[PDB]
Amino acid sequence: QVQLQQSGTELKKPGASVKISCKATGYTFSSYWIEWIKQRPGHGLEWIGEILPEIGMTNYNENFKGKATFTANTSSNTVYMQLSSLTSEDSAVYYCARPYDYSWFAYWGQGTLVTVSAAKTTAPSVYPLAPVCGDTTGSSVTLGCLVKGYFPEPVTLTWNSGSLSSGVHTFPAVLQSDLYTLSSSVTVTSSTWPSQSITCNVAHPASSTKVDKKIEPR
Amino acid sequence: DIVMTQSQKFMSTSVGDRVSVTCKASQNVDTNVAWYQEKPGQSPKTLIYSASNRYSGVPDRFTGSASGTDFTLTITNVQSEDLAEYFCQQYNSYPYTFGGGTKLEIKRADAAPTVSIFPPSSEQLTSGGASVVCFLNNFYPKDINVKWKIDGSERQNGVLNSWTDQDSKDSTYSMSSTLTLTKDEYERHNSYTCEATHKTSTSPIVKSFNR
Amino acid sequence: CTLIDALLGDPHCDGFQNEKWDLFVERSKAFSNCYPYDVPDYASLRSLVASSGTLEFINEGFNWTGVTQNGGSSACKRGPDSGFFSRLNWLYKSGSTYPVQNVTMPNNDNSDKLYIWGVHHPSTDKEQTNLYVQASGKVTVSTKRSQQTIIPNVGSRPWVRGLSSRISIYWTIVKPGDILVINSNGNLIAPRGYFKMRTGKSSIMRSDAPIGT
Amino acid sequence: NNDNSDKLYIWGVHHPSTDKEQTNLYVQASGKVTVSTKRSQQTIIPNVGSRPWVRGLSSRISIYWTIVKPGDILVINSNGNLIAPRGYFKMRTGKSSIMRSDAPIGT
Ligand SMILES: *[C@@H]1O[C@H](CO)[C@@H](O[C@@H]2O[C@H](CO)[C@@H](O[C@@H]3O[C@H](CO[C@H]4O[C@H](CO)[C@@H](O)[C@H](O)[C@@H]4O)[C@@H](O)[C@H](O[C@H]4O[C@H](CO)[C@@H](O)[C@H](O)[C@@H]4O)[C@@H]3O)[C@H](O)[C@H]2NC(C)=O)[C@H](O)[C@H]1NC(C)=O
Ligand SMILES: *[C@@H]1O[C@H](CO)[C@@H](O[C@@H]2O[C@H](CO)[C@@H](O[C@@H]3O[C@H](CO[C@H]4O[C@H](CO)[C@@H](O)[C@H](O)[C@@H]4O)[C@@H](O)[C@H](O[C@H]4O[C@H](CO)[C@@H](O)[C@H](O)[C@@H]4O)[C@@H]3O)[C@H](O)[C@H]2NC(C)=O)[C@H](O)[C@H]1NC(C)=O
Ligand SMILES: *[C@@H]1O[C@H](CO)[C@@H](O[C@@H]2O[C@H](CO)[C@@H](O)[C@H](O)[C@H]2NC(C)=O)[C@H](O)[C@H]1NC(C)=O
Ligand SMILES: *[C@@H]1O[C@H](CO)[C@@H](O)[C@H](O)[C@H]1NC(C)=O
Repeated sequence: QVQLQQSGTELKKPGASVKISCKATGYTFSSYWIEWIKQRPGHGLEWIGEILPEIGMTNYNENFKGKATFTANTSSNTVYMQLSSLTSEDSAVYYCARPYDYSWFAYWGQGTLVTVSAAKTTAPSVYPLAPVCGDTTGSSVTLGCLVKGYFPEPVTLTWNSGSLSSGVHTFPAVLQSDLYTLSSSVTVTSSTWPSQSITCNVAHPASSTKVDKKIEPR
Repeated sequence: DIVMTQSQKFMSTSVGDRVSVTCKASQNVDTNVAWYQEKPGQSPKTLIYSASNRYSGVPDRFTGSASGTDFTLTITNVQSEDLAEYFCQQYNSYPYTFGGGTKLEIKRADAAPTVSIFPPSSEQLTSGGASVVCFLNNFYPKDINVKWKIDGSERQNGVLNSWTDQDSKDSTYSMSSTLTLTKDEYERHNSYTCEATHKTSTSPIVKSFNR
Repeated sequence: CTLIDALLGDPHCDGFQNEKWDLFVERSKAFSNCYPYDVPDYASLRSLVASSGTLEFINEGFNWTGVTQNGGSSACKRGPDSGFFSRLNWLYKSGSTYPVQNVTMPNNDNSDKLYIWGVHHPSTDKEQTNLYVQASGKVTVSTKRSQQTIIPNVGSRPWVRGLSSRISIYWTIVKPGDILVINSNGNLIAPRGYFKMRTGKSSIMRSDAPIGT
Repeated sequence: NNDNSDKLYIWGVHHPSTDKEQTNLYVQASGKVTVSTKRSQQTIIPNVGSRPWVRGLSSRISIYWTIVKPGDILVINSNGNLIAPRGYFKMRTGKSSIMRSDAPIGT
């Protein structure tokens, strides 16, 4: 099945440069353009340009000339985009996409987040929130997870490694004093807790941190 | 450049009902226009091409149309999984341009904000801070108010509020309110409370705990 | 540099732009660093340019419509980045279309114009469509009394400097009072202007003999 | 060509008499043959149509050649109508030539 695998999240100081990769699998690599799209949180979707891999022909949006450079490795079936002279304006999510054949877009990548600031990487503190000292106020019980004081985005938070999905509410991160904070709640049946094991899994790759916190009763 | 104008930043509809998003090219794109659906946190997915054509695997609910420079994405029988942002693209000529995006929003029956309060954990107090967390879950409409009370006294200092995209299953907003303080200050008082005033009850829904 | 590469504008030859000679000396060590190509009747192009004795190039804007210009490749690298023959303009699709291309260049001047143009032969049909939309391209370059129609042909050729595809080079001479007309539904490698033609004592020789004062 | 000398390849393209004949043989309605080396190429398009009856056939074969120097490579590309080479003829230089004569040879 056709798959476009992009590279990991990136954090970069202003004025530096970054190379994002898009690895194409499941179709003949040379038979299709590769497209690059930028997404900033208030600007929607901007088209960066395209590159046709075999002959390395690059076509850029007039607005990105000099900012962005595409290249292709035909042996590794990979297309690279390089962004230079980075500013905060270039902080966004970057997608690579493959046309159905020559024009409109069919397949997209999972996205690469690029953040630009002079700031230092800070690992989050992860805290269990077990319900208040007391007894069941009903048929279910709600537990939670606090992920505090980190930078940059993103962090990724699951419960029981994904075995709990429904009834999980993860809240968008709020930024306060140049540090991000998010929390998550998971509601389960009075049966399933404390009697079974509830754990929240927080990962923050830019910090090289991964933790699991079981919620213990108070 | 060609501008693709989606004038609706937000659309309101109800499940099972019909909804239309408009996109207007600023000069002739012919019929080459595609519609993509971006759900929260996922990558864009392809809905329509040639302005009228259903991409494979796409439900029959979604239909594109075009008249002149006017393009319309119509969903009939809106489901709850249809909560997302909708982009249109002219692939007619370079540079490829996109529409602003239209976020589809749902209206459902009023629902009560299930409330839960949480006291500071141990690891955090050993760290020197303390954060009282209050979850207000699965309510509607979005408009809500949460008030923090310490020993029965209102407190606005140090509150942090986060609202979520409208839920894709039950179509209800939820929000997390964290209340942060210093360790010594949290030990300086006893009662901690949060009150949620909403449309669903004439009087506040009060959850609270004591040391 | 060989004279033809200097003519076309292969990057490592760009020193030869607008050069003149009585005798052009081609060395055995010469080599081509750009998109792999061929010239039907290479000998004649080589002869007539050698005889004209000048590479002087005069630019002209052609009114091209709804196509991307200045296509390039990694096979022909100008500097760090991708490139192409300096005197040729590689036209391809804009978005979902490659509009048929119909353009005129009158010769109102006092002398003859030498136009160098080309046709692109892609390796695969995919490559054809990715570039030109239409599956079958075509190029007709003509004047009042003469014409050339080249049909590009998709297929594979020996790997050269990265590509299994090719460019075929052609020339058209336009006398004063005549008119150039270029017609393409794609695959056209377009001229950027003309080379001035002169008559005189100029010529070309193959030798490894050192030049000396 | 990894050898010490030049290779002479003789190949051909088949021109059928009717479209039926084209399809009966090659499937595709329009064939094509591209024979090439590093610095040169030939693309022949076969053409369906009738020609004078000769030895039973209104169809024809067109013969072409390609010479491949040592270090070069031959590449043959066809979607059909190709009359393919079986190998190469060795090329030599020397005093050889050809004459048209009805004169008897004698000792
Ligand atoms: C129709 O059929 C032809 C013939 O099979 C195909 O053309 C071949 O395409 C392949 C794939 O790219 C070519 O393979 C490449 O060859 C390059 C040329 O180097 C040659 O020269 C040196 C010196 O003599 C030799 O040592 C070497 O073996 C070659 O003879 C190599 O440089 C390439 O290597 C690069 O990539 C490989 C990974 O693939 C890396 O391991 C290397 O490090 C290096 O970076 C590569 O091997 C091959 O040359 C082509 N053959 C010819 C003669 O044209 C067409 O692809 C096919 N058409 C289709 C689309 O079906
Ligand atoms: C497009 O148009 C052309 C022209 O009409 C058609 O081509 C003709 O095809 C027919 C049918 O096969 C050919 O007819 C055959 O001619 C053979 C050639 O012999 C010639 O030479 C001798 C000596 O000069 C003459 O006496 C004789 O008349 C011929 O001129 C004959 O040998 C064939 O005869 C054999 O078959 C017949 C039965 O059909 C027997 O009676 C005989 O014994 C013998 O076994 C036959 O007559 C004709 O030659 C073609 N014309 C030419 C010049 O090409 C195409 O068919 C047509 N295309 C289509 C498909 O529409
Ligand atoms: C293109 O990708 C290929 C494959 O990943 C790279 O070739 C590799 O090079 C490294 C050392 O430079 C080796 O460790 C690998 O084993 C090589 N792979 C093989 C067998 O070819 C190549 O370096 C890449 N080139 C670019 C564009 O950076
Ligand atoms: C270029 O060609 C177009 C299409 O034929 C024509 O409309 C236009 O007038 C031309 N533009 C200029 C500036 O010559």
